[PDB]
Amino acid sequence: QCVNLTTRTQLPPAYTNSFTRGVYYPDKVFRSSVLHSTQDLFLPFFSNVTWFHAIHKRFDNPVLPFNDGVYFASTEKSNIIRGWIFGTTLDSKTQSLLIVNNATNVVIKVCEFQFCNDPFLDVYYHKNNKSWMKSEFRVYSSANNCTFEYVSQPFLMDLEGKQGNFKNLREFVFKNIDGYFKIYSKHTPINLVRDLPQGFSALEPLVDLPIGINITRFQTLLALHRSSSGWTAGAAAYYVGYLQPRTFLLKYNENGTITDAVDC
Amino acid sequence: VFNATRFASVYAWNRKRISNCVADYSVLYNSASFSTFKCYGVSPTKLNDLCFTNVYADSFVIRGDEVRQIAPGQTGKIADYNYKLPDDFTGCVIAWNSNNLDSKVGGNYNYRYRLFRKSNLKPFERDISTEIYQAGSTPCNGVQGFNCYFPLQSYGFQPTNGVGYQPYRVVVLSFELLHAPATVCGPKKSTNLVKNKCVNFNFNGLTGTGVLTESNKKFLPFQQFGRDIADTTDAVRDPQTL
Repeated sequence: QCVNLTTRTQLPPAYTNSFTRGVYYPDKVFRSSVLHSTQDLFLPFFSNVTWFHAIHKRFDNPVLPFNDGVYFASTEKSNIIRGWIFGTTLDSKTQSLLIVNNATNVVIKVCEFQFCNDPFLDVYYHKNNKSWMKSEFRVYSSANNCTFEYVSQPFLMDLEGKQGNFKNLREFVFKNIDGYFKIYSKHTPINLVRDLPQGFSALEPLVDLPIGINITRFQTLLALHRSSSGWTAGAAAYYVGYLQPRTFLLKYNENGTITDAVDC
Repeated sequence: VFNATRFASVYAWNRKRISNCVADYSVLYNSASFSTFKCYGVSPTKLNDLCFTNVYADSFVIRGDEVRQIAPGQTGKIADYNYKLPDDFTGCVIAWNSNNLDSKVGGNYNYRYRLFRKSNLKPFERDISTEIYQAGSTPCNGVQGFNCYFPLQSYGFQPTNGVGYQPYRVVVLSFELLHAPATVCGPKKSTNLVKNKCVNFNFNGLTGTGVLTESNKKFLPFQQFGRDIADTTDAVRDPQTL
């Protein structure tokens, strides 16, 4: 709880460029063979994002301000991203939100949480019998005063590590409007070296949470493994960005999907 | 909650949070499973038309003479020392005769009540404290004695007790609408669909008049309705079917 990772090394927040990233479907309206103009919280094109990573001598789990909204992107292999921590004070003094994936269901709860200085989930003893099963929970010591609970449908997540190019890509958008948390998700395979690939993708709605709480800061949950300050991390890279109220031109095709966007 | 076998003690009364679901009170209203049903400020028909953020169901058992003591802004053994309804209470009160169930031979001590308290409780307040009631100036030392009374007491529920002393299951529904998004809502009755005719249609939160015909358009799984170049709705997706 109060123990900090020994292997974790502090590093400066290097920045990288994003191409079109941050575009999403604003609403549920269907439109086809038309060009629509709308203003909302977006990630400007050709903007600068932050470069974070986790590996067996540098590990990054910094606190970041939520502001109005943020854009997250991660290139995954073992699905090292375990969730996110959302809260104002990040303590039991207020109601905090935890979006976590246990590899079975997606657990989303709003309670009074005991905050750990460096929350994570460890996994022990891979060797033969590859395991990859959650054991220690450092996310929170205890919880109470729960005003919300949600559990997704059962599913099987593969946590086995992979080699070569990153086989998984997850780009999410997190924002709060009128007490409604909006989550937009997109997953597509890519061939990448570093930074971000040049291309267009339109994010789709995942879930809608009418929680109605204020989030001034957030963290990114990561999974650690070793064959609790001596754990190690696998090679991964994730990104964070700040959304701005920018107007885009969303070009709709005959099928209704966005072909391309243009920043005014 | 209304049909549950046993409840918590009155001073301990169980607060059952009903959130994020549909609440249909027309079934319980027409179920004829209750002895008396009385609402304050809102009828059960209106409840099915409204959305409430948190619905707290207060369940507990009391004697007959104590049932008349539950109203918004009143006093009594239940009101002052156990549970009181605020003056603005919009909810309903429902009761039924459990004498054949919650009463035992020789008395039922599973249910208890607070007979004494150093002051009066506020509405929506629950106090389980066992602190001895001190009537006089003599310190009670946490025990009963001269000018000292043990406030917690047990009911005498028995199958042979009189109507006034027979146990009744009192479910007080506390309806609180807050600034947070309203979760609990009442049932909204859908009707049959008609096509190839001029009609006035209401679909979810949209309305309009026109002829509805099956088209070849395909909405994405998350897209309920389309619009035209003019931002007018040219199509819709059935909320029930696909």
